[PDB]
Amino acid sequence: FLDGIDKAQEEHEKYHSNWRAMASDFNLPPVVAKEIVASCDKCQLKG
Amino acid sequence: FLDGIDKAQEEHEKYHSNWRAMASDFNLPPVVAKEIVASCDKCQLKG
Ligand SMILES: [Zn+2]
Ligand SMILES: [Zn+2]
Repeated sequence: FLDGIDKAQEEHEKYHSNWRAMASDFNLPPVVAKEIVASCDKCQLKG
Repeated sequence: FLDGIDKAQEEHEKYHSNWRAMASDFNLPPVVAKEIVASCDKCQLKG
């Protein structure tokens, strides 16, 4: 959980990619990829 | 991931408990419990 996300988290910061891209990059269920978006205030609160 | 969350998700709807309570209820890392909060618009956008 925290191990894969730590790597995927860096990819998110580099491009703010959507949870779908992160999910496919690490092949993790939407929950793990979507949780990273929830930690990103920029991608979470979008307006 | 989806199996435990499906059960934990119902507990969230019943009391909108914080991710800490859900994490302790199912002993899952903050990511899984915090992701459920992110799906709950009521607990996510709080003001
Ligand atoms: Zn972002
Ligand atoms: Zn809630």
